[PDB]
Amino acid sequence: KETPRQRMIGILYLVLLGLVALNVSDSILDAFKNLGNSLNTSTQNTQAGIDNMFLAFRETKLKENPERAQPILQKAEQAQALVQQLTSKVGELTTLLEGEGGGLDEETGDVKYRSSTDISARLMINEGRAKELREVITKTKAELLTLTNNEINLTLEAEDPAPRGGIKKTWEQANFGDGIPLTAAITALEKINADAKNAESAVVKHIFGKM
Amino acid sequence: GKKETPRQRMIGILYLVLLGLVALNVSDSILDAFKNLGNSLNTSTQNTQAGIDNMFLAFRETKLKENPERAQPILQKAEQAQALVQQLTSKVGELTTLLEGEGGGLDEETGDVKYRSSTDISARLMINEGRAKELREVITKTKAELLTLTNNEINLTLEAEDPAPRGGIKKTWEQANFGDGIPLTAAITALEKINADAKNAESAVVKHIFGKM
Amino acid sequence: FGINTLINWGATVVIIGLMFKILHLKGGEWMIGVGLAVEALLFFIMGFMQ
Amino acid sequence: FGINTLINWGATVVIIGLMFKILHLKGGEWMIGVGLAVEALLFFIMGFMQAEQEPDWTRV
Amino acid sequence: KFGINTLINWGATVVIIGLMFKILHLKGGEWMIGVGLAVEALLFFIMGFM
Amino acid sequence: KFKFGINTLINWGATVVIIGLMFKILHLKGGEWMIGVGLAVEALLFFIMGFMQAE
Amino acid sequence: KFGINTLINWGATVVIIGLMFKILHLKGGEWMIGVGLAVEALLFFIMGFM
Repeated sequence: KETPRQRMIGILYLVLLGLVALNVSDSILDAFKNLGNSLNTSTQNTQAGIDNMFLAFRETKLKENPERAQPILQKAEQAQALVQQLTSKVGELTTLLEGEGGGLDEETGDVKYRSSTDISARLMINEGRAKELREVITKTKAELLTLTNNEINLTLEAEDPAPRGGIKKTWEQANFGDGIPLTAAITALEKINADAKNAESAVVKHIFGKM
Repeated sequence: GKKETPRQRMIGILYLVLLGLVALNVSDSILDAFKNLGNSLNTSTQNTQAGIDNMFLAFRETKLKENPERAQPILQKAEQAQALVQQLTSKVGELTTLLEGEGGGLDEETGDVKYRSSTDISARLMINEGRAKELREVITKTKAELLTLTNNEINLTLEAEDPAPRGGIKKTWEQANFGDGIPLTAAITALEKINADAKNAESAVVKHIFGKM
Repeated sequence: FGINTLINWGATVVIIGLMFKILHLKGGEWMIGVGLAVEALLFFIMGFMQ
Repeated sequence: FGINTLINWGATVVIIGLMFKILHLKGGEWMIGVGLAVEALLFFIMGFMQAEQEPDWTRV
Repeated sequence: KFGINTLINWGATVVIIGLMFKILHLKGGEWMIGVGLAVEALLFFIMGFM
Repeated sequence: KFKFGINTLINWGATVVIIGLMFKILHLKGGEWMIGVGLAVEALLFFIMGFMQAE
Repeated sequence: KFGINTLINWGATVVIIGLMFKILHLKGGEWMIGVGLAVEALLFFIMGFM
């Protein structure tokens, strides 16, 4: 015989387990992978837009007053190169993290070990690759702002998140740190690439709009 | 005192543990990642829309002037492609504002809504009330009508298909995007992702149509 | 077939509904509701006992 | 009534909270907290009720 | 012994391992919860005939 | 006829943990503090009874 | 001596520590809830033999 509390417990523990099981989903990681794919496609579109801007400027007002356009074109190309430095750095990091991913899983759609929570923290926090990436982000944002100093680049920013629960986090510990799955880290690198391309588009548009 | 069998004793222990896991919710860093991805998607989508506007302006100012007879139907078809996706874009906007409104106000400490880690707002505002199925029907219809408008390329970005069955279960698109275990910020980011996919598909279709002539 | 039988059978419906919901089957969201409402009603009734 | 009534109506409240949580009903966000408050109360009450001395049969 | 109590304990083992798999985002998490819940529901039905 | 032991203290530690859980779910202020304190105390009390006999 | 109650209580302390690290999002929270849940599952399996 059991007390009423024991019947309550012995019936509700399975309901609670069902609630807990329902409340945790692999769809978080599927969402991270799909967001990465969408960010990559939109970045391709943004790069196409930048190329169209360059072609437009190249035979709309460059052919008329080159003595005025050559400095503008040179500044735009310099901004392109500055952003490309960060773009290549992020590409190297993405290949590094995907190589240690563990081989693409065709059943899921992305890399195996996509939910490891430790590969990214072992390759970006332990060896400090994330700190170097953050320094590159900050340096390229500052150098982009130097060419304009007028428009504001609300994309390129390695700012630390506002503290919560008394504790404080750094940008590298927030984007690639502990608890971040490998798929989330690859998505974060793709986000940094998209932010760099958006900033490049903004600065190129402003520079070409100066004349 | 009172004696309880080991069976009941560790049912009690496991019951207390399972009560704790009810308070388990997604880590703050992951929700920050979702919010940041949504912001980046929004900005890239604005860049895509600007690119589409630039394509329209270039076509209607450069290639239309010299042969307006051969170009006017092409531009009308392109505009029709631009109107099919506005049906999806405006549908996603209303769902976005619906999820923000049930969000619970823009918390100032972070950059997003309160109850951003709910996992039960979008699971009842989109599945229980069947808004995700309507959205998926609109996505499929606009994908088909963009394809049947050209049928000369792939719009693989804009496709609301179920995830492949892994582990012996078959998750639906609505359930994998807005359902159980999906925080509110993840669902708002999913709507932002759908909007980005729609703009990307519209950009591809418009570019292809203008590339006909 | 006392009140205890309905305490167990009402749990069977809840657990089968949980099975259907977890396995992403078709009609499991209704069995959870019905079984849990029956369970709440039976626990309410059983409070009126010695 | 008694103390068993409290346990069973706490079971009813917790069941209703769990049902609103699982089916994503409108109030399920805080009714789970109400059920958690009730369950804390029953843990407290059972902590008292478990302290009752069973009649020792060392006198046999 | 391997009586009726063995099933209600091994069902708990199976459903708990399924919960562990689902929390860790391992593959067969949902399917093991399903089988454990099936066993537990079938035992709840049987114990109603007591 | 009431004697308090280690089990009563376990149930009260559980009460503290569950109040912490309610505070975390309802987004009240001091939620994680009670969760952590009560869970640590509950773990310690469960560890202690390993070194005990029940008749 | 160290009977089956000792195993239950130490599995309880292990799973509770794992739960504390999982809920509060501490350093190794993710795998400790796995080890903690595996010990409870193992105990449930074990006394299925009694």
